[PDB]
Amino acid sequence: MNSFENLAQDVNITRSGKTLIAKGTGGRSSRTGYTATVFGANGFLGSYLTAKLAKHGTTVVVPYREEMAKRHLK
Amino acid sequence: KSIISYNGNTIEIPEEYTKQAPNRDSTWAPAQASKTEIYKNNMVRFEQKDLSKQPMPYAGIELIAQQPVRFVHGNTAVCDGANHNGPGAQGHPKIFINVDAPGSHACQYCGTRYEKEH
Amino acid sequence: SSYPTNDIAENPYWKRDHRRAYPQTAFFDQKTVTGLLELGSEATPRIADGEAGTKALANIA
Amino acid sequence: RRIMTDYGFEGHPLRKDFPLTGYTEVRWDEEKRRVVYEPLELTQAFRNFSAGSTAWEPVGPGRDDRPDSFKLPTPKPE
Amino acid sequence: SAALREIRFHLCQNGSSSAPLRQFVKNQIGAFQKANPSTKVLVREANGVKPIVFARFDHGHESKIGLDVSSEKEVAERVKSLIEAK
Amino acid sequence: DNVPAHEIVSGAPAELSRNRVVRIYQQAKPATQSGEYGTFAWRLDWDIVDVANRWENDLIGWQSSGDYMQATQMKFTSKESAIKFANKQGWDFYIQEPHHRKFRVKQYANNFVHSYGKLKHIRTK
Amino acid sequence: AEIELTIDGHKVSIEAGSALIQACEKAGVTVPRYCYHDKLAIAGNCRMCLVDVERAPKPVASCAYPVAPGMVVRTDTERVKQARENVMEMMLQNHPLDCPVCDQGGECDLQDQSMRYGRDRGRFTEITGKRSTEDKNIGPLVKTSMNRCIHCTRCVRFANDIAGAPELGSSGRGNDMQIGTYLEKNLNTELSGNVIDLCPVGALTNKPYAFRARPWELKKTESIDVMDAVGSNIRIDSKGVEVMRVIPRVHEDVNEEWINDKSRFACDGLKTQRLTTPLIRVGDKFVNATWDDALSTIAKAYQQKAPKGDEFKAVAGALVEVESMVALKDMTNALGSENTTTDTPNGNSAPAHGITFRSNYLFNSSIAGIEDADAILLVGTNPRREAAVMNARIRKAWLRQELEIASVGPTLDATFDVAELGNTHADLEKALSGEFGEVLKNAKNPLIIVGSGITDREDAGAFFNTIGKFVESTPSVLNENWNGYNVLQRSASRAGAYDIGFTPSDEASKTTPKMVWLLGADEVAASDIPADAFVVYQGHNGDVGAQFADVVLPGAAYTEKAGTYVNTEGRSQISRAATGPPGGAREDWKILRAVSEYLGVALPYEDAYEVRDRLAEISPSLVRYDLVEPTVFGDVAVQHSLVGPNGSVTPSSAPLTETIENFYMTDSISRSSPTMAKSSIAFNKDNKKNQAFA
Amino acid sequence: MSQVEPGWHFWLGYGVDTAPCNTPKEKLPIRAYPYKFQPNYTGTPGAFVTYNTLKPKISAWEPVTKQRS
Amino acid sequence: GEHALRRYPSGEERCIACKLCEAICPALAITIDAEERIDGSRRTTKYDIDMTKCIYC
Amino acid sequence: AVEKLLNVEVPLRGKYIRTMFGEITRVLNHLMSVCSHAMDVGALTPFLWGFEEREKLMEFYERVSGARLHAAYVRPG
Amino acid sequence: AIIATAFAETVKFSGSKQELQKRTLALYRQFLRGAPTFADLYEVQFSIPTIRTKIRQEFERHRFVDDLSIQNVLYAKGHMEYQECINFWKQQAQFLKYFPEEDDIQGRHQPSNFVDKFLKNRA
Amino acid sequence: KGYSVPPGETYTAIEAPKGEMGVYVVSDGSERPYKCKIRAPGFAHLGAFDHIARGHFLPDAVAIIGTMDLVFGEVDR
Amino acid sequence: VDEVYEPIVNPADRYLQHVSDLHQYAKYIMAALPKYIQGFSVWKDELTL
Ligand SMILES: NC(=O)C1=CN([C@@H]2O[C@H](COP(=O)(O)OP(=O)(O)OC[C@H]3O[C@@H](n4cnc5c(N)ncnc54)[C@H](OP(=O)(O)O)[C@@H]3O)[C@@H](O)[C@H]2O)C=CC1
Ligand code: SF4
Ligand code: SF4
Ligand code: SF4
Ligand code: SF4
Ligand code: FES
Ligand SMILES: [Zn+2]
Repeated sequence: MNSFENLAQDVNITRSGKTLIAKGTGGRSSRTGYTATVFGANGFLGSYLTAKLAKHGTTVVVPYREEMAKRHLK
Repeated sequence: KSIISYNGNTIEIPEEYTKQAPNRDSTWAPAQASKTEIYKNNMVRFEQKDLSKQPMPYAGIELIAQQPVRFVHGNTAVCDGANHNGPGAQGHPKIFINVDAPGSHACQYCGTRYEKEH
Repeated sequence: SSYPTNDIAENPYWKRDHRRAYPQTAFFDQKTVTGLLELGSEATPRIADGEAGTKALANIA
Repeated sequence: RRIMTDYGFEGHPLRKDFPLTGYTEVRWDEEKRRVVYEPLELTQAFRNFSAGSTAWEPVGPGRDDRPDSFKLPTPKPE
Repeated sequence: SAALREIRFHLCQNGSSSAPLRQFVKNQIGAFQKANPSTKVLVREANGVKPIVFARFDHGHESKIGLDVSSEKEVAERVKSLIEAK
Repeated sequence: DNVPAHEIVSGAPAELSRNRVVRIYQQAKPATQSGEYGTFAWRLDWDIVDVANRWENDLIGWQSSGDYMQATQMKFTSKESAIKFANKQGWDFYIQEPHHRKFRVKQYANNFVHSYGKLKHIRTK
Repeated sequence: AEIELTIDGHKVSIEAGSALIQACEKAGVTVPRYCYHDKLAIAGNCRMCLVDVERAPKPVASCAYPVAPGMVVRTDTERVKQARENVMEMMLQNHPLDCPVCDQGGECDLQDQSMRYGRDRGRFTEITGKRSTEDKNIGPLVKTSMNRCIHCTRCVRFANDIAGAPELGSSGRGNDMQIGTYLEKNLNTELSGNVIDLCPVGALTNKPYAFRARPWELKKTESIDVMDAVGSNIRIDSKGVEVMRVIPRVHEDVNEEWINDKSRFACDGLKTQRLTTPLIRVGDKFVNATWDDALSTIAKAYQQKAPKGDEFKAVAGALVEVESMVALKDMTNALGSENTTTDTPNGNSAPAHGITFRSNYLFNSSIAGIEDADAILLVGTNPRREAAVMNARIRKAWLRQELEIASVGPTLDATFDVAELGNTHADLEKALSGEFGEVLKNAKNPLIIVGSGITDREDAGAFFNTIGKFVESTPSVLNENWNGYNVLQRSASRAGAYDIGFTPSDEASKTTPKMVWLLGADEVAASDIPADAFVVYQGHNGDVGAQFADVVLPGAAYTEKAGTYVNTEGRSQISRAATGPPGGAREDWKILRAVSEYLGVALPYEDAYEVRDRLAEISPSLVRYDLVEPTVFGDVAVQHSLVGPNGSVTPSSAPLTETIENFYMTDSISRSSPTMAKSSIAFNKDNKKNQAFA
Repeated sequence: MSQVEPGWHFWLGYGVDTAPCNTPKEKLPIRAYPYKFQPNYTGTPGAFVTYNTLKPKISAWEPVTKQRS
Repeated sequence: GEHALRRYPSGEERCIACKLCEAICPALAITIDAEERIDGSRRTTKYDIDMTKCIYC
Repeated sequence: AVEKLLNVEVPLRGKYIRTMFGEITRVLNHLMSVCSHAMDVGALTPFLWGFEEREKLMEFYERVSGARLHAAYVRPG
Repeated sequence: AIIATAFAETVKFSGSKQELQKRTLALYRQFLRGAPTFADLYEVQFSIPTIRTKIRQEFERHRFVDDLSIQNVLYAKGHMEYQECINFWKQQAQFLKYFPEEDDIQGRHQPSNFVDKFLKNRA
Repeated sequence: KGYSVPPGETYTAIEAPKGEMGVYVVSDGSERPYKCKIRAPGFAHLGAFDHIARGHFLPDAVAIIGTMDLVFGEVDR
Repeated sequence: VDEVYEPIVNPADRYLQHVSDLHQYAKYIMAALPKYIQGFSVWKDELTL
C-alpha cells in the first residue's frame, strides 16, 4: 500500500485550532487534511514543492499571474 | 451572514446565497447539508467565483404545499400524473390512495393530496 | 403485438415459456457409449429383461 | 510472450482471483519527470451489485433433446 | 516473585492424558485454594488440549509446565515445583 | 504438506500472502426472503483492513477505497476446493461453518388440539 | 419413525405426520410459499404451495397436507404451473404499483415468484380500479403501507404465538379484511422487528431505514450481536462507511431466526455521538489532541502520580471484546496491579459465585435445553428484558409441553404464566424447601435460572449458597447427564471477563484508586472514581464515562472489529468487521499495546495471531468458536465456589429489584440512539396505546 | 451555441417543424417557478462549483464535561 | 446528451430514489443517497453523475 | 449468442430491422475501410466523398437509437 | 510462416532440475552481459553494477524453490523479461519498476516499530 | 437484477464486415456472464501480417494494413 | 395490417435432426480414437470433444 511519509501521525491539530484527520493510505485519492498556499508555485522550487504536497492530498492553493505558466501543476 | 471557518477566520456570504433554495431557507432532510456547512467546508473552491450564477433551483417541498387539496366522493382516490396534452404515458404508475381517515393523504410519487369531501 | 401472445383467454405463459424449455447439454463419457454399443438404445434395444438387464447395465456403469 | 498487457505487467487478468481494477495504477511524477507505477487508490470504490442476485432458482431443468438412439435402454419390466 | 497471583489449569474433559489432573482438581482444589488464599485459581476445559498449568507471579511474569503424568501425586509435585521455581 | 506454491507464479502482490486474511463461508439464508438459491455456493472474501477500506472524498462525497480486494468474491462448489485454492495461493483463512435450520415435525392439526386445562393462549389462525 | 415417499421421482424419507413441504425441502425440491414459515404455525391461505398428489383429485397444499407412506407427488406438471399462475394473478389483482417506492424491492418474494412461477403480463384492466387500504400507526419502529398486504398472517401468528402480543389481528371480512389493531394501538414488544423480516412484502418495514438503501448496494457481513449475552447471530448490511441495518441470522442453538429491537434498531447510535479524535481535559473543557499527545499525557500522569500496586484500576464495561480485556489485564498486571474490575454496582469485589469453574457463571443447561424443560425457577431475572429471545424460547416450550414456571423476584409482565411466589430471600428458601422444591425434585429437566442482578447485590453469597445447597442436595438439578444451575448474564463481556480472570483481589477491593482506566465503562456512578484520580476512558461513544474522563481515547465499535465474544452458554463467537472505525479511532488492543509501550512496560504480542495465541494461553475455549463445551466438574464447582465461602453472608430483607429499568437505553450505543429514545418515550406502560383494557 | 434558448436549440437542428413562437399553449411546459436561462459559464467566475449535498455520515461527539461529585 | 432531473407541473421533483438508474448504469456513473423527507416523502438527498464516467447510453 | 442461450425467438420485424441495419453498418464499414485504404495509399478525395454518405447513414442510426455511433439498439431479444 | 523474434526461446519444460540449472545459469549470464545495453537503451541514472546487483537480487528471490514446474514457469517468465528488455520494447517507465531504491527518499516517517504504525494507523 | 440465462455455452458468429466475428459465452445460470471471449476478425489478420508482408517493400505494408481493415478496439478488445 | 399473426414455436425444435447427426458423428470419432476422446457433448448444433 501507499504511505503518508510526510506525516508522523494521522490526527494532526494545527496551532490555530483545526483538527486534521488524514484519510486514506497516502496516495492520490488520499487527503492529509492540510491546506497550503505556495506563492511562487509557478517557478523552479515551487513546482517541486507543490508536487510533493499534492502527492499526498494536501490542498494547495496556487496564486498565479500568468494563466499559462501554471498548467503543469494541476 | 458571516460564517466562522475551521481555522478561526470569517467567511462572509450574502443572505441570498445561504438559503437552501430561493423559496426555502432551511433544509428538508436530516442528512442534507446546509449552505453554511457547504461553504465552511468548500470555500477554497468558491473563493473568486460568482454565486450569482451557480445552480439554485426551487425546492419542491414548498411548491407542492401550494397545490390545493383534491376532493373525491368515496374511499379511494386514483392518481396518475399524466400530461393529457401529449401522447404516451408521461406520468407515474397508477396509484390508489385511501382517504377514509380524517386528514389529507398524499401520493407516493407526486405529493398531490386527497381528502374525503370533508 | 401478435395474436396468440396478446390473447387474454387461452394463453397460459407456461405453454410459451421457451426459456425454461431449454435443451439440456448431453454429455457422453466412454462408459455411456459402450452401453449404447454392448447393449442397444431405446430405439434398438439389445438388452435382457428384468433385473438381468438392470445389472447388465450396472456392469457397464 | 504477452500480447495484450503492459510490458511489465505482473499478473494474469482473467483469473477469478485477479481483481477487476488490478493492483497498480499510473501517474506522471513531476519530481522524477516520469510515468510512475504506484499502488491503487480509487476516488470512487467499485460497487459490485452482485449481492442482488436472485434468491429463487430462475430456470429449472431443461428439456431432454437426446435422440432415442443415444438414450440407454430401459430393460422391459418382466 | 513476591507471590503467586494467578494459577490456570488447562485440561481436556475425556482425554487419557488429563485424568490425573482431573482427579487433582476434583480432590485437592480446596486445599490448594486454602494454601494459597490470595491467588486466582482458574480451571478451564476444552476438548483436545494437552494438560498444562500456568502460574503468574508478579509484573506479569508467567511460567508453565505440562502435566502429562500418570498420577495425582506427580501433578501435585509438579505444581509445587512451578510455584516454588518462581 | 507438499502443496505447490502457485503464489510464486501468480504475479500477485506478496501482501496477500503475508498480511491478509480471507473468510470461506456459505451465504446465510436471508431473513428477508424464503429463497435459498444464493446459498449452496462457498464464497471466498477478503477481510477488511481499516486504513484502506472506505473514506469519503472532500470534493463531491464519493466513498474512496485503497483496498483492491474489497469487491472481489470467488465462488466455489465445496469447502475443500476453496481450501485447496487458498493454500495454493498462500492465503490464511478462517472457515465459517454453516448453521442449518433444525428439523421439527409440523402439523396443521396441532393448531386445533384439545386443551384439557386452562387455555395457554387463544390462537387467531 | 421415518416413512418413504416419492417426490418428482426422487425417494425421500422423513418422520410421519410431517408436512409435504418439509419433504420437498429435504429432497431439494423447491416449492413456492408466502404464508408458510418453518417457525410459525401452518396457515394455508396463500394457496401457492399447491402440488399434485396421485391420491387426491384436486391439487393439495404442501404446507398442510400430511406426509403419508407410498404417496407420489409431482411439482412439475401443467396443473401445478397453471395453479401458480392463477394464484399470482389473483394476488397481484389488487396489489399496488409501489415497487419503486417500496423498501422490499430487490428482496421481495412476490417479485421473484411472479417472475419465476407466474405470468409475464396481467389481464386486470378494470376501470373501477384496485382496492385501497389505510395505513396504520403501530409505533415508531414498524412503518405501514398496508395496500401491499397480501394477507399471509405471518405477523399475527408471530405476535400472538412467539411474542405474546395479541394486539395484532385480522379485522373485517372478505376483500375489506384488514390486518392491524382495530383501534389505534402500538405493537408493544421487544421482538417487534422480526415482523419486518417475516412479511414477504413491504407492508411492514423499518422506519429509521425507510428509504436509505437498496439491497444490492449492501455488503453483507455475518457477525455477532452485542447488547445482550445471548450472542445472537446477525447480518450487518453496510453501504460504505455507514452501517444501514442489522437483521437476524439462523442459529438454532442461540437465537433461532430472531433478534430483539435493541439489537436491530440501536445501529442508529453508531453514527452519532461517536468519538473520532482523542481529547484532553484542560479544565471544564475538552481539547482535541493527537495520539502522541494523549499517550504522553497518560504516561506523565503515571509518573507524576506513582500509583503503587493496586492503585491502578482497570474497569471493563459491556460491549467490550475479550482481546481488549486480555490486553488491559496484562498491562494492569505488568504495572503491578490486580484491581481488574467490572462496571457493575458491586464490581469492585469479586463475584460471590466465583470464577474458578466456568459452570458457576454460565447457562449450563444450554439455550436449546430450555426446550427440554419441565420446570423452571426464575431467581432475580426478567428474561423479557434480559435475553428476550430466551424468553421467546421459554414461551415456545411452555406452549407445547407441560412446563411449570415459578419466579422469586419482582412481579414481571411475562409472556407466560409464571406463578409468582415472592420477592425476598426468605421466600426463596420457603419455595425451595416447600412446594416448588418438590416440583423441581420430581422433574427430569429442571432449570434454576439466576440473574446477574443477584451478583450485583451485597448479600449474593446468601442466595448462591442456598441455590448451591439445593442443587447438590437434589439429583435432578445436577446429574451426569444434565446441569440445571444456570446464571443468566445481561451483558456480552461478563462471561469472557470471568473466563480470562478479569476480577479483583480483596487486597485491591479495599484500595482507593489513583488511576482509573475505564474501558467501554459507561455505568459508573461518579462515586466509584475519586475526584483526585487520573481517568482514561476508552470507547466509541460519548455518553457517561467520557464526561468524567481526563483523557479520552477513541476506539472501535462491534461493527468495526473482528472480536471474540462469549455468551451465556460459554459459546465463543467471532465477529467480522463490516467497516473501519471512524476518523482517528483505532482497535482497542492496539491502543493498549501502544500505551503499554509508552508506559514502562510492553505486551509481548504485536498482531492478531499473537493475540489469539495469548487467548489460547489464557483459556483454550476462547478459540473453539461456536462450540458449547460440557463440563466434568459440576459437583466440584457447586461444592467449592457457591456453598463453601458464602455461609458467612447473612441475607438482607431488601426486596429484589428489577435490574434493567429500561430495556431500551441500556448501553452507550443505545443511549446514543434517537430511535431508542423514541421507543422509550413510546412503549411506556403509562401510555394508552400500550395497554389494552381487557 | 450555449446562448441559444432551448426550444430553438431543437428547432435549430430540425427536430420540430414548429418554433416555440408558434407552438400551441398546451404543448408548452407548465412551470410553477420562474424561468431563468443561463448559458455555459465555463472559463468565468460563474463556472459550476460541485459539492456534496450531504453531510458526513458519522456525526462526532460535541465534548461536554461533568464533575465528580 | 446532457442529463437533467425533471419535475411535475406541481413543481415537485419526479425522482423517488428507487435506484434503478444507479443499478442499470454500465459505467457506475450515478451515485444516489436518500432518506425520508420532512413531509414523509421518498426523495433524494444526493444525486450525482460523473459525466467523465458516463457513456450516454 | 444470448438468444441462443435463452432459447427465445426474435420477431420477424426485429429480424428485418437487424438485417437492414446490419447492411447499413456494412456500408459504413466499407466506406471507412476502402476510403481509408485509398487515403493511406494516397487518394484523398474518396475519403471525403464517402464520409458524407456516412453522415447520411449516421442520421438513420441517430433517428433509430439516439446515437450517431454507439447505438445500443440491437439487444438480446 | 510466423517466425519468432530476435531473442525468442521455444517453450520447453525441462524434465530435470539439472538441465534447468544450466538454462537458468545461461539466462543469468545473458542478463549480466546485457546490462550495459539496458543502461544505454534506457537512460539510466545509475551504475551498471547496480543493474547487475538487481539482477542478482531477483535471481536470489527464487533460489530455494524446489518444485520443478514452478522453476520452469519462472525460467520462462525470466526469458520473457529478457526479451522485453534487450529488444527495446519496454520504455524507461516500465524498466524502472525494478529500481525503486534509486529514486530519492520517500519522506521522513517510514515506520519500522509498533507505535509509529499505530500513530499512522498501519498496525 | 437482470434476466437469468440458462447454464451452458455457445460460440456463434456472424459475417461482420471485417470477417467472421464471434462470441464464446459461458453462462453459469446467473444474470452475469462467467466468460465472454470475442473472436475479433482483425486479431487473426494482424497475426497473419508476418506471413503476408514478408518479401514486400514498406509502401506495400501500408496497403496490406489497409486491406486487412484493422480497427484496433477489436484487435485488442 | 389489422392483426399481426406470429406462431409460437420453440427455437430448439429446429435443431433435432442435426443434433442426432452430430451425436452419430461424435460416436464415430470416439470409436476411431478411443485412446484420446474422453467424451463428447452436444447442444444446439455445437459439438464439443
Ligand atoms: N534559484 C536559486 O538558485 C535560488 C533561489 N532563491 C530564492 O528562493 C525562491 C526560489 O525561486 P526560484 O526557485 O529561483 O525560481 P523562481 O525564482 O523562478 O520563482 C519565482 C517565483 O516568484 C514569483 N514572482 C516573482 N516576482 C513576483 C512578483 N513581483 N509578484 C508576484 N510573484 C512574483 C514568480 O512568479 P512568475 O513565475 O509569475 O514570474 C515565480 O513563481 C525565491 O525566493 C528566490 O529568490 C534563493 C537562493 C538561490
Ligand atoms: S411488496 Fe414487493 S411487489 Fe409489492 S410493491 Fe413492494 S417490492 Fe413491489
Ligand atoms: S401485514 Fe405483512 S406479514 Fe402481515 S399478513 Fe399482511 S403481508 Fe403478511
Ligand atoms: S432513482 Fe433514478 S430511476 Fe429512480 S426515480 Fe430517481 S432518477 Fe428515476
Ligand atoms: S452512462 Fe449515462 S445514460 Fe448510461 S446509465 Fe450512466 S448516466 Fe445514464
Ligand atoms: S404455503 Fe401453503 S397455502 Fe401458503
Ligand atoms: Zn400521483
